[PDB]
Amino acid sequence: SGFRKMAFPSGKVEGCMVQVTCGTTTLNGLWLDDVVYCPRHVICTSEDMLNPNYEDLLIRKSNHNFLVQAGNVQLRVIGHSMQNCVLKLKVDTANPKTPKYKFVRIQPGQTFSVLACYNGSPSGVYQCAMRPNFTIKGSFLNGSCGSVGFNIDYDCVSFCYMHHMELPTGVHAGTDLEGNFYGPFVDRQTAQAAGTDTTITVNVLAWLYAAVINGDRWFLNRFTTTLNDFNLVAMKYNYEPLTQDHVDILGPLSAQTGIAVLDMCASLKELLQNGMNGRTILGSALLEDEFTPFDVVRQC
Amino acid sequence: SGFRKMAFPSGKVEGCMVQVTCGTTTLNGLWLDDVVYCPRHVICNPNYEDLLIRKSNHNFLVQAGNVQLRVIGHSMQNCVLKLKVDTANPKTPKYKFVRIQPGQTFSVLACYNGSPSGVYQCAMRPNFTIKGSFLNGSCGSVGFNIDYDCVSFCYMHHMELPTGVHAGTDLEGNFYGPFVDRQTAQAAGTDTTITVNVLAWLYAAVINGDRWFLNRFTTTLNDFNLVAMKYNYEPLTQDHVDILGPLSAQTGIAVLDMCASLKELLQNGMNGRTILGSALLEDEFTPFDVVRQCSGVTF
Ligand SMILES: CO[C@@]1(C(=O)Nc2cncc3ccc(NS(C)(=O)=O)cc23)CCOc2ccc(Cl)cc21
Ligand SMILES: CO[C@@]1(C(=O)Nc2cncc3ccc(NS(C)(=O)=O)cc23)CCOc2ccc(Cl)cc21
Ligand SMILES: [Cl-]
Ligand SMILES: [Cl-]
Repeated sequence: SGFRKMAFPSGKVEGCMVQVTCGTTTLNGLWLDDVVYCPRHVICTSEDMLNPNYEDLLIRKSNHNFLVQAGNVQLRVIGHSMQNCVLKLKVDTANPKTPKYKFVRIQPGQTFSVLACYNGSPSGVYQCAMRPNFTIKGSFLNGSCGSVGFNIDYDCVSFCYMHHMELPTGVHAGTDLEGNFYGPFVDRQTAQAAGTDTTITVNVLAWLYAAVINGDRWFLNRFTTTLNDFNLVAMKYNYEPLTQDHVDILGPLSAQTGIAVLDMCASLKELLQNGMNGRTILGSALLEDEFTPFDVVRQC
Repeated sequence: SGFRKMAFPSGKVEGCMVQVTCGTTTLNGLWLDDVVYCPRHVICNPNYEDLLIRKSNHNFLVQAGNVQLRVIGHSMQNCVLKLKVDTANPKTPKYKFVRIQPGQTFSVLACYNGSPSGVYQCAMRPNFTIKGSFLNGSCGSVGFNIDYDCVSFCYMHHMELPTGVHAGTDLEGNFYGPFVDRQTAQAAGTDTTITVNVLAWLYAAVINGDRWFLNRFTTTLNDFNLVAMKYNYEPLTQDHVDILGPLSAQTGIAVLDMCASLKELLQNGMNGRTILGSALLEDEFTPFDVVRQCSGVTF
């Protein structure tokens, strides 16, 4: 029993964290086999950030301009290339601690663990979700760039995020491990802002099914709803549209609890209308949207 | 910016998790040097000295990854079983066994069959239970803090209470709380809110730019404790006020000035507003957790 925001064990990722320095800029890198992956803005100064020409800044660099430190050991850079917004530094030593891994690009609503690091040293691990507006509500101070997001299934680490920047509202933006940003963001200090964020509906429903599995049914009602009527109501509360794919994905949780997806939708409609009336659901006074259907099945 | 419930990196502890099987019971063990520590109920009104004397070393099967460790000795220390093995753990980190106080926080590496599945942050409640996330097979999972390169082990999971909360021991086998390792009618006592932690979380909210709850008022320690007692909040001591000193100096909000803000939140609610994305007052971040997360301390 119990339901917590749970992160994956971070050990396999801790053994990949290195410090990357170029000039006066120091950030984190991910060392897998003989390559160190890091944000390409490590080659920029503060002035360069307004309109940097990364190809022009990179051509002026040689291998020995990049200092890579793994623990108390200096790695030698023997090659470098840029792939989108990621810099790939070829080193002379393969990481003996390289886990079994994949690079995966995730969709909004998906969750992952973040290993926050400073100077190539891990400081903490937390769980979060890719928001519908493609930002993440993380906890990152200056120097955390290059910290990574991941999931672990079986013995395989799936890297899905690399941290690049903090937006003016305090939220964070980054890329997949191929250096493609999530969202309409650029690694430029131009006027950028997070779009209006919405609640991840399929995740709130999964969390309501987790509450039922743990013995809480106070919020259920005798009503049902059509998918279209549910969406017309939910959009009025800034909730993401619920698609047929979402209904299909909730199938297993519906079968385990005996409550139809559209009946759980009717319960959500009523919670949005009434609030909690001094009550909590799984120890929370707000409707939680950072647990996916997959996370609920895994933890419960 | 940002404030998350953050756990310590679990790598140093992952390298110590093993599977312990005795008869039909399988749980988790902690392998440090040549000893495996696990709950003594793995041998199970039990008489543990009588149940243990009937066991031989080969009755305990210890699995570290895909390798069987051979048990060469066994002894009991309070509610923990210590299994001497032939191989010292080459991944043994620098460590200490520490007993924590209610209100203190720690990371839990939840394990099943000696395999870590997740890491989360929690606090030892004033009633000595922990609000964890544990299923059958999680016994022997451990709680810890990391300071510098040293792992301080503070908790080992033993059981779940009827309200869904959890009970366990320190690594010397002494239970936290009035609990026993037997199937008997046991219940969590009435819990209270950890006041010093709620104040630390209010200082974290101010540091991150949330100030709507601040007011022009201050209070005295005695008046605040009369209010705290009414709302099932733990008494705030002079030690708590001293511990909040650094956060008070950084934000310019005196501890009894923040107590006056907390009194207003307790008497009037939040009025549709939130603090760090929460509609409840959070008490599972200590003053040290707030300082550590708002400064980026590494391990
Ligand atoms: C070079 O990193 C930038 C950045 O967003 N860094 C950060 C990432 N995470 C957390 C942070 C917390 C605080 C902070 N403060 S400050 C005064 O801006 O240095 C910066 C952070 C600095 C600001 O401009 C940009 C513009 C684009 C890009 Cl892709 C990166 C950055
Ligand atoms: C032997 O383990 C006991 C136990 O509390 N285990 C658990 C620990 N954590 C999480 C759990 C979640 C669910 C669960 N379900 S069950 C198997 O139907 O009891 C048990 C859990 C269950 C029997 O009563 C006792 C009596 C004393 C002791 Cl110290 C332990 C236990
Ligand atoms: Cl995805
Ligand atoms: Cl409140």
